Amino acid sequence: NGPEVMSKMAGESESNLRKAFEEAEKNAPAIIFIDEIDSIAPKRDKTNGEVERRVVSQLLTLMDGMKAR
Amino acid sequence: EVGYDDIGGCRKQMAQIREMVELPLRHPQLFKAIGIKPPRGVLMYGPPGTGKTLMARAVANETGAFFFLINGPEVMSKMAGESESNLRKAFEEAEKNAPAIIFIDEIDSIAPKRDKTNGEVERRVVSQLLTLMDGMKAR
Amino acid sequence: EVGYDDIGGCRKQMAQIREMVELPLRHPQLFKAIGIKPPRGVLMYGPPGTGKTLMARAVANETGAFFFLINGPEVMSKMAGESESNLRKAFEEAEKNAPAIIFIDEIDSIAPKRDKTNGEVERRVVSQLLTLMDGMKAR
Amino acid sequence: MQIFVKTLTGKTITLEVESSDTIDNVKSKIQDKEGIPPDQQRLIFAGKQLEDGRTLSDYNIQKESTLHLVLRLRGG
Amino acid sequence: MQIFVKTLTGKTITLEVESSDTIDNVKSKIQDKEGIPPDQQRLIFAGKQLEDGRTLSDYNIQKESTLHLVLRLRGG
Amino acid sequence: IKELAVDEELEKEDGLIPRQKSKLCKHGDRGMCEYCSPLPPWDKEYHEKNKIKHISFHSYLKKLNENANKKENGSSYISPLSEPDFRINKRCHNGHEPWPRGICSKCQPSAITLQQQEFRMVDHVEFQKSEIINEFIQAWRYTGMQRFGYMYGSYSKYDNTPLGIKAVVEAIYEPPQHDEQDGLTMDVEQVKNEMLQIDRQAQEMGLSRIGLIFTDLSDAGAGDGSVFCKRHKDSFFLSSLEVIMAARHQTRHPNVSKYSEQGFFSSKFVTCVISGNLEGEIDISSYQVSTEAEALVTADMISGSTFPSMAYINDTTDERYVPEIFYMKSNEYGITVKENAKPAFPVDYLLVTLTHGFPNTDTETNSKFVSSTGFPWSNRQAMGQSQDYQELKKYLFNVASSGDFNLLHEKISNFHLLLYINSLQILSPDEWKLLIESAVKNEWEESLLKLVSSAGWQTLVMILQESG
Ligand SMILES: Nc1ncnc2c1ncn2[C@@H]1O[C@H](COP(=O)(O)OP(=O)(O)OP(=O)(O)O)[C@@H](O)[C@H]1O
Ligand SMILES: Nc1ncnc2c1ncn2[C@@H]1O[C@H](COP(=O)(O)OP(=O)(O)OP(=O)(O)O)[C@@H](O)[C@H]1O
Ligand SMILES: [Zn+2]
Ligand SMILES: [Zn+2]
Repeated sequence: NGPEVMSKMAGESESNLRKAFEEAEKNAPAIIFIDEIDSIAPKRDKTNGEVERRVVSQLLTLMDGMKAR
Repeated sequence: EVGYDDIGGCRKQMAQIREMVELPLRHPQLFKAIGIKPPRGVLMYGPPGTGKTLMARAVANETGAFFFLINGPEVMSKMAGESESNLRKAFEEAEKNAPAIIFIDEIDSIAPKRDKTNGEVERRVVSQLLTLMDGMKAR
Repeated sequence: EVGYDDIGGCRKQMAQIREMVELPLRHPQLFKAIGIKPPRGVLMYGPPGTGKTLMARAVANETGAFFFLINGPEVMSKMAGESESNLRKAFEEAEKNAPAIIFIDEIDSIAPKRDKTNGEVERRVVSQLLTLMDGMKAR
Repeated sequence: MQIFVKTLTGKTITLEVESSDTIDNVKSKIQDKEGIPPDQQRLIFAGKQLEDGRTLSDYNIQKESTLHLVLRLRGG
Repeated sequence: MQIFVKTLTGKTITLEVESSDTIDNVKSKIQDKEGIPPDQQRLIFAGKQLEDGRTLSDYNIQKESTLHLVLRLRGG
Repeated sequence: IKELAVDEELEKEDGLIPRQKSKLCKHGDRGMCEYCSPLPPWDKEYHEKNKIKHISFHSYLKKLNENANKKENGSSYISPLSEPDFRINKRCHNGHEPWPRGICSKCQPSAITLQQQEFRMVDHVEFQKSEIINEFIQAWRYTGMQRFGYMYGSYSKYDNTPLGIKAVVEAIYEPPQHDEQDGLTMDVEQVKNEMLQIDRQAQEMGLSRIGLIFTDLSDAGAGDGSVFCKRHKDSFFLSSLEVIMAARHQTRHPNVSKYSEQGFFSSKFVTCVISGNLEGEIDISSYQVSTEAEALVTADMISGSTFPSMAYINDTTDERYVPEIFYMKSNEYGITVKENAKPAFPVDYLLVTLTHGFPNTDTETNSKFVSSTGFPWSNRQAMGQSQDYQELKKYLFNVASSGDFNLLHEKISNFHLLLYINSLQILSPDEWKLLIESAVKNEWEESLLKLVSSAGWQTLVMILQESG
């Protein structure tokens, strides 16, 4: 869920996404459905002061791999 | 793994960037009896989708050196200054293995210019990186 | 380490600092006889890349001293409030084997102004430094 | 004159005892050097336990012979 | 020939004997250097008590072979 | 490098904790969102729910493997499982090349926060028989003084604690020591020379010195009351003088690990003490020392204090630089932050606890050493059970001069009886190695008849019958 795993204190969200891709690899075939990704991935604007990092960058380094059929 | 032949189109920039990684590692005797010290930092910059991280991984696997990776938004802490302790942790781990190569992508995300923030911990994050690179007397 | 006469162009500020920190360090006399206590603090400033960190290591090596080095961003990166104990043990261990030189490098990353304060551990290390600086009046 | 009392840890204790005194004075002399009470102390002379009420002559203990010291409480 | 005369207390002493000699020469050799009379000189080989009036050919005593001696200790 | 056979089995198993579906789950039946995902074995929230106070180090090895190995490239295989050092690097990688003239912050040891260790190497110590340690307390019941011993045993898996190793002990060896009513202190030279030959026979029997025991009873009145209560909550748990003997024993016996850079880390050593419960019995307890801070500072800075709860911190003489030690305690008004600018800091904080226990008598896998447990021990010279060959006519005798093999082999499997026979070295070392392997292993009936047909066992019963 979008507004559920991003409301933590920036330390368990990167391990929940690591647990998400590891469990889907164990019981393939698998799909991964996420909703409200705008709450997880906003844009960089003039109103800086949010966290805006350490979670989407975890999703960047997790998704570019794992393509070994 | 990828190699030197894995990417084309930047053949002029490939032969330019191959001088500053092979000559300090393969044949370091050219820096002797000439007086100067071999440089350390190489700066790549451009639009996204040009293959910046692809060129970094291609030069690592083709030399067999101790490659390391430091991410931009990953090591940026707010607990007690842990970003200043994890930058020097990555430098001493790369110093323990010779030869080695580190890679810091999206370096503008880690301590940018102070035209906007100017008062946060990122002012003391970049000054940690000043004394870390200048204290690299290991030739 | 670097020598002593490896700095040119800064000869006027060298003669200002050779009588300031080198001459009263090796000579406990000619200050008690004149009735003037020597100064226990100097500040160097200017544009970057001018010889701030180079002149301090050069003036302290070939004179005979202890040369307690301490970096700017390396302190305050601790947990549970032990940067004050690392500062209290810094000044206590220096005076046990006097003469000593305590070179605080990058002091601007430790003490900002009170209108740009950040958190609570930044106030705790600027008041520890102001208290411990006054404790060196015992010559 | 000379005697050698040895414990179980391989440590020999030097002591100068008279040739015509009691065994209780030997237990009192080893009390002063360490601080062990002589009630639980016992002396083994080649597998034979020395009685504290006797002397050094009836057991035929000669000069500088190797002795043994062991501790054993009566009630304990 | 070289033999290994070992008593009950583990003390092994090298003696000398001929391959066709009787065991009484060994009993006389213990009587010389240890002073033991033959009523307490009890040698045992191969689980049998070696009689004093036999030789080494019956028990097949060879070179560099060990011997097991038993010494009697009594209070009466 | 090769680790132990028990250590490699705990590494291969993941040890995940399964969960079931719940009302809070909004996903389908063929999935898991967060509430029925597999739980990691290193989460301390599940540990304190079942009253487990430590996180079972093999699972702590897994929680650092997730930080070492990532989804990114890495290409390192660092595995940062090393002993954290408080000693001072002399070369220092800077301009303050001697420590007599110069020290900066990158080589200075930081101030010790005194944080408790969350992981223990050994998770649960177990025993073999209640008659084995009953002989150890019986040594105190005869001479009235304290004793000392070393525990030989092995290791296997533990299914109660998630990814945990349990400690099994088989026999207890006592070194020659000088007893005393207050405490005890023996020479380390004669013990180390004696323990070298016991490690020879422990290799063929499959034993290893992994533990030690020392007694502390203080009997009250020898009537209705059993012992006094010395160690409680307000008093000391472990005396600071016995921390030193526990620290040197762990450094002498390292544990091999491929993940460590030096080759050895996380020593598996137990220290058990007989002290008694609070109310009325002589129930025992065991704690082991901490690796994070105490294991390295014992080489340079541990000094004895007059208090049993605390230990004095001494001064620096030109090479022995120590940092300041801080801990939190309550003042007369409230609870305050770290106060310790004073020596004699407590050592009860640096101990991690264990769970001792004895197995059920109705069933077990094996016991492997229950012969009599009444044979006179090797170095019990304070007690009367230190006999010569007169005991061998009384103990075994090849029972009633013609023994049945079901009643003869049950007595031959004793630990101290087999260690007394080979000291005389009557048998060959090849025939002795099959003798001890027959007594400790199963299907012994075909090999016991090989022992009685040999001429070495015939000479042993013949030299015993003529002697007293
Ligand atoms: N020789 C090449 N030159 C340019 N692009 C290439 C080449 N070879 C492959 N590509 C494509 O370009 C992409 C490389 O982009 P890359 O992954 O480096 O993103 P990036 O934004 O440069 O990385 P970073 O996030 O570190 O900035 C690949 O997805 C690949 O399909
Ligand atoms: N007389 C000189 N003045 C300035 N720079 C010099 C001089 N001689 C040599 N240098 C070069 O300048 C470097 C020293 O600069 P330094 O480390 O002091 O930087 P800085 O900006 O002055 O102070 P900081 O290190 O705090 O930024 C040396 O690496 C050296 O090659
Ligand atoms: Zn779920
Ligand atoms: Zn240093």
